[PDB]
Amino acid sequence: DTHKSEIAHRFNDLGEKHFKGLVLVAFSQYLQQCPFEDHVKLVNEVTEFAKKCAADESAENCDKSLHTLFGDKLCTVATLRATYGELADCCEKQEPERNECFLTHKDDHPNLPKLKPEPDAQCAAFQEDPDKFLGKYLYEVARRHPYFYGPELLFHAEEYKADFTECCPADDKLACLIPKLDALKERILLSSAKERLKCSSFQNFGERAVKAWSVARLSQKFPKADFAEVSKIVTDLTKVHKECCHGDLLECADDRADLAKYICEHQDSISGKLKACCDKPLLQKSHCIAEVKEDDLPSDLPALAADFAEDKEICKHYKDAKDVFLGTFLYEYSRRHPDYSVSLLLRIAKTYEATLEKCCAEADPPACYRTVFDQFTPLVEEPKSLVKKNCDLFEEVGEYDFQNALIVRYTKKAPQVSTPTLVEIGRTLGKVGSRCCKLPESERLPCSENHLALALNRLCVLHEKTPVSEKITKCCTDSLAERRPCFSALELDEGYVPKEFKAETFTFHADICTLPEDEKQIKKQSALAELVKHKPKATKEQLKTVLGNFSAFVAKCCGAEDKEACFAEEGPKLVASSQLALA
Ligand SMILES: [Cu+2]
Ligand SMILES: [Cu+2]
Ligand SMILES: [Cu+2]
Ligand SMILES: [Cu+2]
Ligand SMILES: [Cu+2]
Ligand SMILES: [Cu+2]
Ligand code: NA
Ligand code: NA
Repeated sequence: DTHKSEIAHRFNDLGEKHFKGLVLVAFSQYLQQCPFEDHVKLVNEVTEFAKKCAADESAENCDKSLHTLFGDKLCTVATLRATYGELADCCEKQEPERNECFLTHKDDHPNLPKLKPEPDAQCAAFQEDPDKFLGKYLYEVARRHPYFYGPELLFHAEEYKADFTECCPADDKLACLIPKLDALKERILLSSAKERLKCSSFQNFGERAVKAWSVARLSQKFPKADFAEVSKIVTDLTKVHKECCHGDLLECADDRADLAKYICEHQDSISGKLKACCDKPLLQKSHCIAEVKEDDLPSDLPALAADFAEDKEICKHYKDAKDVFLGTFLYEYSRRHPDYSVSLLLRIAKTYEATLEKCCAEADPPACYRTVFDQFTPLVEEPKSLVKKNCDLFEEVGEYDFQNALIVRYTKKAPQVSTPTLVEIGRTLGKVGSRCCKLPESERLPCSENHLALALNRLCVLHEKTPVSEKITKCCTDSLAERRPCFSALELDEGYVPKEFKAETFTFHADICTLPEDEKQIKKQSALAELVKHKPKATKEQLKTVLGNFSAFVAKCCGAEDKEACFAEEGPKLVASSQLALA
């Protein structure tokens, strides 16, 4: 009665509310186009089956694996071949082939309506049926983010509830909601980006990469913990993210809860910053641990030169246990460098490995590997200069212009990429500056590079969907640690052919005057990308000037009596003269 029914076990432990939540998320992520009602009935059916099994675990089919049961359920969906031309071919297969097929078919750019707040109608729908309202939130977010961290989404759904709980009762109801919903959306976009990076590391580089990344990060966050505790947490967390990215949202949640329990049981040994996190409820606790502030450096951190540089038997220790020795190094170097980005630590660790590989084949390895730490100095200075440079730009020109700079920089790197994707990436990269440049200067490098990694991964995911550029492919697939430097190193692609001019691309009309500011920016930034594509060798200062002229023209005509006549008269001349400005 314990080995028998996995679905009963999961139902019992997780409980009905979370069980149904996670199954809704999983179904919304696998079948992103189906209507809400379809998914709700699937969820209810599955829950019913779980409760029957919980009664009699020896009943028929209660023995079957979670994947088999979820996959079967997905395969009983109305109009599958019509809605999803491919996922039905997946339904011909058994597990685990079927699940791999499903995962293959997930869509990272489903191209759905933007989630626009409607305070009146939303509060109404929230009041008449809260469960249906929060379920809809889960569904809408889950399908817009098919790799979103399942329990994390349940946590955000609870924050969404709290927003509507405090705001709907009175007043504008929109001046209460809109800023809170805007903050929630930014947290959603961030959270998705982090989880997608973890899943992408699994997909593209494997579990050893995910472990290394986790070792680095957790060592930084918990420098007091010893290598055994870090290793344990990393093994557990890796398994957690493996199951979540693999689709096992139930295993995902259950192992995530166990890990939080363990961490809070050993918080004294792990970190002083976990106190607050451990006093909170389940979901909130996991959240808090995931985002916990880094603990203060221990006063008894060991000197590393003696064991990792000066020791004469390093080649023996390395040849004996490559993985273990390298892991120890990474733990030790990371815990004492919260001022480094995770990817920087991974590069340093690769350099350490490469130095040992080289030195241990030569006559006198000792004298060779004695200056290993000194090989880290260039790797450190490069990103520090970049961050310093870009923050100097950000603080001079502000987000918009900084974004414009990045949109130019990346369009020259990859002019074959679609204007929407370039705009999206450029704007995300620009937001990095707003997030990181204001922080204490010690935190600017880690903040900047870690968020850059998220944005570049987003670009790499879109590029997997729609491959256009071999340079992007190489940078996206060669080395996870080297991705940001690889991208930074790209110059203008001179094999590119300037896109043939099309006046309507740069032609504006009065409609733009009604848009909110950000959608107006996006229109202008799209034009900018198109300018670069047409004139790849134009300097960023030329493009900045031309875009200024375009911006001024838009502002004038939007303020005009006959806005449309203003556009009709002015636009064509600006369009013609721009070409000449961009030679
Ligand atoms: Cu049993
Ligand atoms: Cu149990
Ligand atoms: Cu599995
Ligand atoms: Cu969170
Ligand atoms: Cu030794
Ligand atoms: Cu017009
Ligand atoms: Na790997
Ligand atoms: Na276009």
